[PDB]
Amino acid sequence: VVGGEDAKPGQFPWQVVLNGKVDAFCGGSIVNEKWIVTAAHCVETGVKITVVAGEHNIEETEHTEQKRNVIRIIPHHNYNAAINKYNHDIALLELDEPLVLNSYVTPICIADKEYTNIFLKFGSGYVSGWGRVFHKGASALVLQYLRVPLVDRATCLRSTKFTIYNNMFCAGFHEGGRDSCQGDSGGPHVTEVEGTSFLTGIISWGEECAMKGKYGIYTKVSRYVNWIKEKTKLT
Amino acid sequence: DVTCNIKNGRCEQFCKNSADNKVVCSCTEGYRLAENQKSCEPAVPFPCGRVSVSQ
Ligand SMILES: Cc1ncn(-c2ccc(C(=O)N[C@@H]3[C@H]4CC[C@@H]3N(c3ncc(Cl)c5c(N)noc35)C4)c(Cl)c2)n1
Ligand code: NA
Repeated sequence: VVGGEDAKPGQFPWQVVLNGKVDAFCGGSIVNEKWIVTAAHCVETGVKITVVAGEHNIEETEHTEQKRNVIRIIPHHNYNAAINKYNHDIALLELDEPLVLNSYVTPICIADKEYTNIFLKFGSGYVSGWGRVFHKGASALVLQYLRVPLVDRATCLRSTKFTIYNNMFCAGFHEGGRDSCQGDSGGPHVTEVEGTSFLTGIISWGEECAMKGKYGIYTKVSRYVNWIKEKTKLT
Repeated sequence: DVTCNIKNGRCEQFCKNSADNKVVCSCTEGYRLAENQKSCEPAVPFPCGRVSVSQ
C-alpha cells in the first residue's frame, strides 16, 4: 500500500499474509476458522503456502500470530490462468488446523449478493496489506491501510489499455499517491457498516502503483458470495 | 415513510420489506437482532467484522 498508514494491532483482524519462497507475496482474508479467501493468481502454481493470521509486523515474532499450512486450494471454477490471469480472480484456502478466533484473529463478514453490492455502492472501502510502500519500493513491515473511493467505470476504462469486466471495479485517487501495490493482491477491500466490516472486494491488480491517472483494480465479491458460503460452510 | 430504500429501513445491517408498510431487519452470522428491532448485537464471542482490541 502506497500512501497508507500503519494499522494498530487488531485493527484489521481478518487480514492474513501469505508467505512462500518470498514473504508477504500476497494477502488474504479470514472467512472462518478453517478458510481464507484470496486472489487466484496468488496461488496458481500450487506450491506450498503458509498463512499467518494475527500478524502485525512481519519482521518481528510476536504473540498473536497463528501460522497454518494450506491443505487445499480452490480456485473459482471459472478461473483460467491460461486465458486471463485476472478474471474470476478469487480462491479459497483450506487450513490444516483451525485458527483460534480472538480479538486479533476474527473473520470478515460476508453479506448476501444484494447487500455486498449495496455496500460497494457506498463508495468508500478500506484496503490493507504488507505490499510495497512505493512503486518498485520496499515491502511494508507493519500492516498498512488506506481508505479508497470507488471510481466511476468510464474513468477507469480510459485509465488502462487492458479490459475491465463488470466483475471488477476500480478504486483510488485521480491525483495518485495512494493505492494498493504489489504484495497486497489477495487481501481485503472492506466496507464499514455501522461498525461492522463487510468484504466488498479482493485486491487484484494494477499497472504502476499510485501513479497519477492509474487506479487499483479489484474483484467484486458480490458475484462470488454464494460460492464462498457454499465452499467454506463448516456445519 | 418506512421502507428498506429509505435509510435502510433504519436497520443496522439488512432490511426486508414486510406486510402493512413495515420492515423486518436482520443481521449477519454471529449477531442477533436486538430488542429495538433494528440493531445487531453480538451472539458469539468473536463476531465477524468487529474491531475488539483497544484502538
Ligand atoms: C491482461 C491483463 N489484465 C491485467 N493485466 C496486468 C498487466 C500488468 C500488470 C503489472 O505488471 N503490474 C505491475 C507489477 C509491479 C507493479 C504493478 N503491479 C501491481 N500488482 C498488484 C497491485 Cl494490487 C497493484 C496496483 N494497485 N498497482 O500495481 C499493482 C505488479 C498486472 Cl499486475 C496485471 N494484464
Ligand atoms: Na510479527
